[PDB]
Amino acid sequence: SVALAPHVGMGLDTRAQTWMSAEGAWRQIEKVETWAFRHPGFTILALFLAHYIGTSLTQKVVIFILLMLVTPSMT
Amino acid sequence: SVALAPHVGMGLDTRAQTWMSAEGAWRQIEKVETWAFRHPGFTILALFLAHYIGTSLTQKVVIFILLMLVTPSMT
Amino acid sequence: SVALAPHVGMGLDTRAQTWMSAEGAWRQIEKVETWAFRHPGFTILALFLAHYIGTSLTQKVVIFILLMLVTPSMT
Amino acid sequence: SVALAPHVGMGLDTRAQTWMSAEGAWRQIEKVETWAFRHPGFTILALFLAHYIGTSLTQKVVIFILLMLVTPSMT
Amino acid sequence: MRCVGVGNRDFVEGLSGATWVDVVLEHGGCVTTMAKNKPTLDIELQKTEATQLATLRKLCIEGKITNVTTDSRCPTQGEAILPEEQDQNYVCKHTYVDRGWGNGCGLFGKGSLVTCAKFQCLELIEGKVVQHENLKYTVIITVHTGDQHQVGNETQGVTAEITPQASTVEAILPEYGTLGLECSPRTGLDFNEMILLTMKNKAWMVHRQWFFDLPLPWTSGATTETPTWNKKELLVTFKNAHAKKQEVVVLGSQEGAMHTALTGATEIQTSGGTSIFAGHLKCRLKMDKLELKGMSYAMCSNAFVLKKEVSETQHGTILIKVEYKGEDAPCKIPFSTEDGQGKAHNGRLITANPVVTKKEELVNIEAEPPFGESNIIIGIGDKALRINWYKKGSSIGKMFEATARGARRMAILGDTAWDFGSVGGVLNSLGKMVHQIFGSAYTALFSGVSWIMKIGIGVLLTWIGLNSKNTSMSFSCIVIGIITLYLGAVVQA
Amino acid sequence: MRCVGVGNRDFVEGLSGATWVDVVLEHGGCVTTMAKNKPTLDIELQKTEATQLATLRKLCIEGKITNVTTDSRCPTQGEAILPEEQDQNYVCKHTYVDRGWGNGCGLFGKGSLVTCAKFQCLELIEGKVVQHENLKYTVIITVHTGDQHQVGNETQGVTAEITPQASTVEAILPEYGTLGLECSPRTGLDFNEMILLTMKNKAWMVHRQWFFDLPLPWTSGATTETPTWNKKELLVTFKNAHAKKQEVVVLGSQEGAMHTALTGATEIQTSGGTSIFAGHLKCRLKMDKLELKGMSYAMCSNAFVLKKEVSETQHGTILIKVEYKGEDAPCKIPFSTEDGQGKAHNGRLITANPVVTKKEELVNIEAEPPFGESNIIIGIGDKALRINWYKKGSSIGKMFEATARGARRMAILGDTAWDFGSVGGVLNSLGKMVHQIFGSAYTALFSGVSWIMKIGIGVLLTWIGLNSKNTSMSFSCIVIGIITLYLGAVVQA
Amino acid sequence: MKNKAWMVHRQWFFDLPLPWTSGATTETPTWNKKELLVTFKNAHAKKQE
Amino acid sequence: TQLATLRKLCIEGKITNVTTDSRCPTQGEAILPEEQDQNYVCKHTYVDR
Amino acid sequence: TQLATLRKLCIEGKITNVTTDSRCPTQGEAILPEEQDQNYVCKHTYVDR
Amino acid sequence: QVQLVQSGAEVKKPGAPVKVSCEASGYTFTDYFIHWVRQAPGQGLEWMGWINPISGGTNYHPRFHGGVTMTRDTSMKVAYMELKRLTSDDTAVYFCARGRDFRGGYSQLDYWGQGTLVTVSS
Ligand SMILES: *[C@@H]1O[C@H](CO)[C@@H](O[C@@H]2O[C@H](CO)[C@@H](O[C@@H]3O[C@H](CO)[C@@H](O)[C@H](O)[C@@H]3O)[C@H](O)[C@H]2NC(C)=O)[C@H](O)[C@H]1NC(C)=O
Ligand SMILES: *[C@@H]1O[C@H](CO)[C@@H](O[C@@H]2O[C@H](CO)[C@@H](O)[C@H](O)[C@H]2NC(C)=O)[C@H](O)[C@H]1NC(C)=O
Ligand SMILES: *[C@@H]1O[C@H](CO)[C@@H](O[C@@H]2O[C@H](CO)[C@@H](O)[C@H](O)[C@H]2NC(C)=O)[C@H](O)[C@H]1NC(C)=O
Ligand SMILES: *[C@@H]1O[C@H](CO)[C@@H](O[C@@H]2O[C@H](CO)[C@@H](O)[C@H](O)[C@H]2NC(C)=O)[C@H](O)[C@H]1NC(C)=O
Ligand SMILES: *[C@@H]1O[C@H](CO)[C@@H](O[C@@H]2O[C@H](CO)[C@@H](O)[C@H](O)[C@H]2NC(C)=O)[C@H](O)[C@H]1NC(C)=O
Repeated sequence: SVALAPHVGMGLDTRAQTWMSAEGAWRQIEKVETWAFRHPGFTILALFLAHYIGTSLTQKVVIFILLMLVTPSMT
Repeated sequence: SVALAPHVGMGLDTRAQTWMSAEGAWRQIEKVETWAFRHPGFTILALFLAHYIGTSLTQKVVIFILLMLVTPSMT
Repeated sequence: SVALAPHVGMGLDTRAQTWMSAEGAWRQIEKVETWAFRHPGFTILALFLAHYIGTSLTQKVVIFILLMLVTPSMT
Repeated sequence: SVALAPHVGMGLDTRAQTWMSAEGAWRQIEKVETWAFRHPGFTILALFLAHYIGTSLTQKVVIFILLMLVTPSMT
Repeated sequence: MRCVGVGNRDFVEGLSGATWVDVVLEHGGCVTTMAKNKPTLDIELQKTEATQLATLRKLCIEGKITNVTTDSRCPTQGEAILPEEQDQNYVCKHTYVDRGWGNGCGLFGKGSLVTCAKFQCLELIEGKVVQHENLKYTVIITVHTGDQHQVGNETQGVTAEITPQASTVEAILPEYGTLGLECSPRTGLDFNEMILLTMKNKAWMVHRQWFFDLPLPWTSGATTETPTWNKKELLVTFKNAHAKKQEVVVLGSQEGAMHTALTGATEIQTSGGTSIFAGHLKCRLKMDKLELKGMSYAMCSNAFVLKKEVSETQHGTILIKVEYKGEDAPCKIPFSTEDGQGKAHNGRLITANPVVTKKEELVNIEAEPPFGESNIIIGIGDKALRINWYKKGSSIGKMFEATARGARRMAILGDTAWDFGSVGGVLNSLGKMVHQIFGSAYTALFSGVSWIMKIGIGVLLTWIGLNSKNTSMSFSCIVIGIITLYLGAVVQA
Repeated sequence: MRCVGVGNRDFVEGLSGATWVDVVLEHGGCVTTMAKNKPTLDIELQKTEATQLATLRKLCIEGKITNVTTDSRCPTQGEAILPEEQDQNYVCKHTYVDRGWGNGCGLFGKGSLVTCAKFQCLELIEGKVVQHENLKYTVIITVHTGDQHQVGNETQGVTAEITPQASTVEAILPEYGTLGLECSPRTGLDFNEMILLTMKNKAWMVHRQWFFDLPLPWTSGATTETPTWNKKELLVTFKNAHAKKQEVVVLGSQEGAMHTALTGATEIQTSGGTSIFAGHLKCRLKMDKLELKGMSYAMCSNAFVLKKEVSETQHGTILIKVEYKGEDAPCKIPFSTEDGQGKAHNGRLITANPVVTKKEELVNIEAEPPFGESNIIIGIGDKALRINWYKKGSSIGKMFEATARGARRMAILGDTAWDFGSVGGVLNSLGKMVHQIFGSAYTALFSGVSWIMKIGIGVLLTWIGLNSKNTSMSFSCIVIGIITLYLGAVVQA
Repeated sequence: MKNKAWMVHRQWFFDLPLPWTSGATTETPTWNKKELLVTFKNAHAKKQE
Repeated sequence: TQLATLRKLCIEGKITNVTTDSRCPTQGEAILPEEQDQNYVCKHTYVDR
Repeated sequence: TQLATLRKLCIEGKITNVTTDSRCPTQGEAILPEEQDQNYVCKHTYVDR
Repeated sequence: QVQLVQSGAEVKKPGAPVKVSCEASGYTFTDYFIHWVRQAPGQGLEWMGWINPISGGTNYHPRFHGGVTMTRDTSMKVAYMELKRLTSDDTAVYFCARGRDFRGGYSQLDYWGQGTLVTVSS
């Protein structure tokens, strides 16, 4: 839909506050947190996938974080 | 917003077509493709990040795909 | 009496709701948090004191947390 | 309440004696002593915790003092 | 059914060899006790109704400073003395002030002065002890007969009064016999170690030592005129203004600070008697001479019709309200259950004997269906009213909920939580004794630890138990740490 | 418009040569130019308005649907056709449904089905690009004369119109000479790649390529009576139900979803003719012809009186409000800043020539005091009014504040910020060039990255740098990660 | 919605960023979390609209 | 047959009676008497004075 | 001199009216007409029925 | 209707305690004070103490503290008062007044009693 492609990250940055800067700064984080806390089961699956693909701890953490962020956002 | 949390992946699945099944099945993929083709520069950055974190090719591909999916969707 | 010694530690307890349980549960932690926010330099001082006395991370962490809990409360 | 956050330590010292200096100088110490006297067993518990967390004698005594100070004031 | 859907009821089933089961009766929640051939009956403690309170001492929360009189002696001389120092109605303080020629003294130097202020204290707190000799208890017992408008009816019951004098009683239920209550109020609660402090219209139960350790002036309670106070300087502040003079200022009303200092104490009633709530006691229910309502009643031969939508309580027990459409009034209801086209009869029946008393008054039955889908039949033939219920849940989930409830009971109650459903077993008694020893040793250690400090101590203790090589104490430390995490997460009810 | 206390005033001092300074003017905040022997000026870009707008594309947000039709074919017979598919007004999709003897078809199976319905948009959004040479930059230039009423007064100043047709404009200041503005209206915000849509009485400035990527049905924007909506399938939704018939309904008003999708897009005024706020301009100030008012006056021989307490601006600058009680109305205000314990003239005026114009009139004198305690004298002789002030902070504090302010200025402005206050310079130009190259390279990489995703990538880059054995690669990754974290923490102003 | 109903899983309708009510058929409702609709723009940090 | 309304979110919104109170920088937080009114929705911001 | 009072603080209080209204499970929250008033303080709590 | 009625006029010799009473009815006794004001014959009015019948706390005037005692006896809604050792000087009429609990109502008195006049002579 239209809301799925916000006008963020574009090259037009000025002094004045953008439209819904304060509200739109944390909406993605809030929705990710709500989905994660409403589907706690997927946390262990993400941990499992990260652990059997990340050879080092840094790779494990990167893959786990990316899986945690992508799945609610693809919802 | 409201549209950022679609009613998908829930446990209520029946025979009848859901509301906007055909339209809503591919909206995320379409928006990811549009963002990727409108910001081709980020592709090489994602490749760079995947290559300096993925020891094996499978880890490289997983990290690259996850970075490609997450960044437009967090937009 | 003075609020410094509330009747929270006595062994007597029951099924019924205690007087001002909802507030008194988190009153002390709220005071500690607001004191910490008001005076952030003592965080640095406690970090230094814990780092120069705690050989192990357990020792340093316990000293830091105890020292950050005493000063707002012993004031 | 408001009595738990006294106006102590704020940089407004003057030559004139402050309000309730004599009492408020020692109210905290009196509270700690009366709690440590009405609940002797916590002295044993704090000695155990300090012994099993304090490698050196100075660390042991610091942990023991901090434990016997935080708990009366966290009541 | 005075207790159905009370949110804290917990079933007790099974008796001992002498057909007795003991139970602890907490104020919040009741005990519905059922047996093989005895009528299931709701037992809930109501009030403790203490009387003849003696007042020990009277803390006083706001004072009044009157008759500020002072005396200053010249420096290099004895400390100033006022006749009001010896008077017990006055509060005085000694201080040193600077005296020169402008102040009247011949030689310069710090001089001593005193300011004796007559302490009169307006509003006070009365701390009252209750003696076990005059402690009371009211217990309402309800054999939940199949009866119209009885579900969750607090007004219906057969009260039984159990005081330390003649603790053992016998409650005469109107039709099902006489229940016996051989109980001990001595171990119900520590009323010897408690002070009832009455501030204005309210009051509370507080620990005796905590009340005696309060920073507030106190006077022995003898109902005498012009009482003599002690420790008055707790509401009087003397301020030395640049060591030239001092003045006397009363602090003010300690009511708000006293309400904040009472957090964690359980509130009480004062109007219309003491009537302490939030108590608990232990009863031994002697069901020897109880009888069911006409076990020999002829079985009902006509169909039953529903009159209210069947609703499942919090604990999963169905409530069926039926009206009998027959002409043979006194009859026992035929009740049976099925599961998946198999008469498993795994569904129990809490209401022991569903008899229709009058055939005009609709009768309601409480039943416990199986965890699967089950069809409940309340008739004999094909006219039988058939109720199918699907009870969502799992037996493992039921076991976990029961374990959590038992742990919560073992947190509210200490060593005496092992007698809730006890039938005087051997294993249960040994468990009670070992828990008594361990709980005494534990609460001796953690007496006074707060809600958050308990959690912190527990997590520290489990971290210590995880890093100790001596497993003999590593296991012990981890167990104690987990117990303390639970207690910290449960305390402050 | 003589802003003091705006908190973004951005002092600019100095002149390269031939008496001109290059400055960048932004909507939020001013610039304060104070050269030697020139009047000080508090210049800013007041508003930019587009005189005439050309509508380029008009999406629609609401939609009404009428004239639903439907044609079906038997399974093998192929695709169904309505004569109205070729009509651009109607929107429709082919679906497969099951047909049989109950549906009138002679052959069982799944048959094609198409249902075409009319479409018109009740409300529309009307994106309308701005021609880059019909702009009008309105720079308001105060004189900072020290009047009584202009301390923060936003309605006093000199207005100069800056357009690409006539960029260089000499704004004639009253009694202060003619300031020379050589501006660059063509390099501000790149309005060519912006579309400036209007919604309904609420317009916004949107980047060009995003308004072309909105999943809403557009039009040509040709102000035609009957529009031809393209990609109408985005609004109307075709539900095949149970694969037996197809029903079409409108998806509803996209106003809230579009409002959400506009987050991060700077708003804009659309009342009357459009007026673009939130813009920046690069006017270069040529102060050849700026004279002072009172260079020909004498010095005041009488005392001064404070009429309003002195206060400190967010930038450490004090403001002084004095009234001159003397007969020689045209005069000069002697002003010496005596330091603490020493008569060192360490504080400097920000009002070029503090001048009293009338006996009755008050005058506002602005002056930057030293970082320590510092007295300030406003008069001549021993009866001179002496203002005492204690500016707090250290010179390291000002250095850190200026560094952070410049970093922010570079964040919003980019390469153009190198030209802010840039008096000529050859090293400065090289820095601007290298920053241009690196900024283009960075903007290519990090375009379209979120508030949090930028911080995440910055943290990842920093971690990669810390663990990179290659010293050059490690240093590069750490340096780029730190600035990426900064940009992520400052983005979306 | 309005003449178009849907079947939604319970815990999602409780997680919609829209201001709710008790649903008590009251004449004057009390909207909770009204900040989700109205947006507060501080403009140039000089006034709030 | 019969439906019980449990919660009612809202989708459109009209706004009226805009108010505003301000304080000097050091004087602290500004208060409108209408914050305690559940009908009104509002947020605190910091502006330059 | 010329002190400007600000931020009055209540060290005491009084309650006067107290009204209660409760509803059934799965019937939503139980609102009151006095909830919108700016002089009433009140809190939501769940009760077993 | 709410009103306060006294015990009735009393006479006693010097050095004899007297117990002046004040009846209260018609309202919630525990929610208001009894301010027990005094007035000498042809002299200015003089307040001398109030009690809080919800708790029994007594706020005597500094002059009269110890010389007088006041009891609430909330069972019968009767605010008694006693004089420890009545002297010849303390001849007056003792009104009992109703006041509010809070600070604004400390010094406002409505529904006074008629006043028990106590004459002291040998
Ligand atoms: C504490 O201070 C109070 C005053 O704040 C003292 O009250 C005083 O009490 C005496 C008692 O004899 C009063 O003296 C009488 O004065 C009347 C005035 O008409 C006179 O007619 C009598 O013959 C007698 O002399 C005195 O006026 C009164 N002070 C007042 C009302 O301001 C109180 O005695 C003090 N407490 C002590 C000393 O223990
Ligand atoms: C589309 O539908 C409208 C109405 O739904 C049709 O309008 C009809 O127009 C004729 C004359 O033009 C009237 O006699 C009818 O009464 C109208 N129908 C109504 C009012 O229901 C219209 O013909 C349909 N087709 C097109 C191509 O517009
Ligand atoms: C800003 O400047 C204007 C014009 O200089 C001021 O308006 C003047 O106000 C004074 C008294 O307030 C009047 O005597 C003048 O006649 C006004 N001149 C006009 C209206 O042209 C204004 O007061 C200043 N301050 C503000 C806050 O606007
Ligand atoms: C909110 O705004 C409305 C209108 O914007 C105000 O309504 C006014 O009401 C009074 C009498 O109630 C009329 O005399 C006015 O003419 C109305 N104003 C108009 C129509 O603009 C209302 O008072 C404001 N405040 C509240 C609390 O509703
Ligand atoms: C709150 O309680 C007060 C009294 O406690 C109520 O006041 C009533 O006011 C009416 C006239 O407005 C009188 O006729 C009644 O006699 C008063 N009540 C009493 C007990 O005296 C008031 O109505 C209550 N409600 C509100 C919203 O204030």
